[PDB]
Amino acid sequence: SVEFQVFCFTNKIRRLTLHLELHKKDYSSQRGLRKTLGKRQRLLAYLLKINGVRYKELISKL
Amino acid sequence: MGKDTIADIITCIRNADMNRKGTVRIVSTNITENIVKILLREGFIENARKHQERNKYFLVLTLRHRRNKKGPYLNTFHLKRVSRPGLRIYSNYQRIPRILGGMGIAILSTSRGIMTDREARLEGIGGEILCYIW
Amino acid sequence: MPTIKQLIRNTRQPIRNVTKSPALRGCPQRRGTCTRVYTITPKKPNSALRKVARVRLTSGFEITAYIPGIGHNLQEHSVVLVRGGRVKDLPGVRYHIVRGTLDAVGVKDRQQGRSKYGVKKPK
Amino acid sequence: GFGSKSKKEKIRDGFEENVVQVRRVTKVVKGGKHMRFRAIVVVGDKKGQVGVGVGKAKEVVSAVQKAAVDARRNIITVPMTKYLTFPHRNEADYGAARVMLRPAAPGTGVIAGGAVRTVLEMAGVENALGKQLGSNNALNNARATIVAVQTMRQFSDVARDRGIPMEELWK
RNA sequence: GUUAUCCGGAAUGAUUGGGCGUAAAGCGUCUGUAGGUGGCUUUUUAAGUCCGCCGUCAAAUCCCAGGGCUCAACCCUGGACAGGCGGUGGAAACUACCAAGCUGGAGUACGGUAGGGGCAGAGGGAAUUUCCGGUGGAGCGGUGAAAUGCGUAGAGAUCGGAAAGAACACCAACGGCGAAAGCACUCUGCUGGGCCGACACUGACACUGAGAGACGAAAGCUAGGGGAGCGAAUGGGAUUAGAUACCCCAGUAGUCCUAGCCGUAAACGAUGGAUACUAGGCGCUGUGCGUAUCGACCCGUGCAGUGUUGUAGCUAACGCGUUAAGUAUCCC
Repeated sequence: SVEFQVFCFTNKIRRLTLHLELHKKDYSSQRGLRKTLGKRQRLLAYLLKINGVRYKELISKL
Repeated sequence: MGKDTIADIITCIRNADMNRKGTVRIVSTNITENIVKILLREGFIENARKHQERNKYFLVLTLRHRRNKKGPYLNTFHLKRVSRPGLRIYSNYQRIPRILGGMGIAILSTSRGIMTDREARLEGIGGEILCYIW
Repeated sequence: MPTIKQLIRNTRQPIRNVTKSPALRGCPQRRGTCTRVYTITPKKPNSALRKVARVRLTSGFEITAYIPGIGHNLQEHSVVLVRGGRVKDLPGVRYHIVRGTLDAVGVKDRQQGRSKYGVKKPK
Repeated sequence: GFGSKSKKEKIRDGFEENVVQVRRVTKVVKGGKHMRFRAIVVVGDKKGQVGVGVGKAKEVVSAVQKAAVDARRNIITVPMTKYLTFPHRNEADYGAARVMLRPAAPGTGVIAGGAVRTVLEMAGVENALGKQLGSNNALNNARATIVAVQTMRQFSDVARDRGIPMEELWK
């Protein structure tokens, strides 16, 4: 299941970001946010590598 | 399952018999099957057996020995790769080498199949030299 | 240095055979003008009074050149012909002076190996 | 203590001897600084039978012959099939001296560095060419050739080992 | 003969052909773009690859074979392998491509699980110093030995009362976690990461990473707090020929915190990362299965991580050795 990985990582970045911006100095979870961004980004380049229209739907969903 | 499936088998051969263990377990892809098919019939090894463990067909390969010595195999096997991934080598039917005069063989990928120097020198075809053993 | 991309950028290159004579810079031996004909000492293990002529060259450099042989005629403002070759004992002397050539006479009374010192045959 | 060692020296027509270097190696003591002689002797008949040996003693000649008695218990035979040359090329390092040996045409006298050439001109091979890659040493050099010509196989024993009956050989 | 220039030797710029623990050399560690390399099966095109044929790469040179100068040098006649590029006809194993599946690589979902992972908030008690009281009266403190200091204005010692900042004894282990730096008084909150199982899911989504970005002990600096101890500089005493020093007594910046900058360390495992394979013994940590009881044990084990001796192999040696400095592949 791929779109649950992208969507799940998106909610991960939402909850972790609204953690981090009202907190502002945790330099440990910064790596977690950046590993999630990079991991999701290699997924988006993967599904963009496979398809057009379907990845256009992944952009249009979020 | 690393980068190479041929340094897979080959490095399992060198690491197999440099510790004198006369038994190899490797994956059985098409080109591994072809190499052990053109390698059991050339007297280097003894037997190759396919089987399965979790329905994954593998090759166990029995190496040669001799009798109770300081080391039970006298002639060290000396396997070597040539056409590395990222540096492909290619030869005509001129460059194709007689390894040590012929005591080694150079298994290589013709358009026919994969041959040895005997079976690609008579053909006159040439191709990508996988590796030569001696 | 992999075959891929650390080396089809470049390995590096060695510089040259570095010139063992920075003057003479065309080719082998070059006309000189004597400026000083002083005498200096070698490093610590040796002990001598080696007699060098600091010489201006026609190239554009000025350089202290050694004077071989025993006798020497070389006064102030004479003309010599320097050649390459490092005298080890003297710091700074890089060059020799040819003997028997222009305005630098051959050595006095030498009968072993004369072509290095510019002395014609006796007998 | 019978005397003069005439019968006991074994006149050495069977093994001809040469040094290849005699370096004076020295140790210091409380009294001072005293030296012994390390000689390296390569023994061998021209039949194909050589071996190195080191020795050291305060005399020169006892170090040479002492290295010889160490050497003439250390012999391999040279696999040299053809008209006094080599079956195939070989390379084998020992320590930090690497030696590439290469067979030659019969119109080629042995060309190698002094230690390698010494153990081959005593080995009775006539047609080889061996470059030395690595050390300036003489002992590990020569002993590296000895290891580089132990591991060398003819065509008859490779034909015997592989099981292939016979072809692919001009002679 | 000397000199100069060039190549060799020189594997001393390394594709053939080197290295990076300690010899010169692994970025401090990590994320990731470009780019490089990449699992298995089946099918398609042939760009690479290979084979045939054809065109051309002037002549001279070099190579072979003849011939001519009395030979040679040199001249001449004929021939051609390489190898380059192009046209064209074939092959499909490998790289690439087209399409379709696959799961062990990688993830996710789920259930557990361990932790000084991080940050924030609360709370804690020894100890030290200072102050305030009661006592008592001559030294206390310090040293190799002394002295400066403090002390009759009552020191130190002892008991009580406050206040202050900073650090957190035993537990502490050749232990756990983090990418490294680092992280230990306890509790709470938010939150990272790891490990293990079932097929529960997708189907190669992988590795590395130029430039880039982040973090990055300590000392340092800007701004504001705070300041007990310790303590560069400084000052005094001592030792000393001399002492700007080691010793001692005071002692400022600093040490701590807020917000930044700085971006270096023996940032060390003196060892970049990743995958696959190659004896064992003795351990520790986390989980999983079976035995044993039915419950804690306890034995073997499946893995992951951490350590100590050690076979093979490598190494100049010392040593390293499944967490390689082994065998190979990739990337910087």
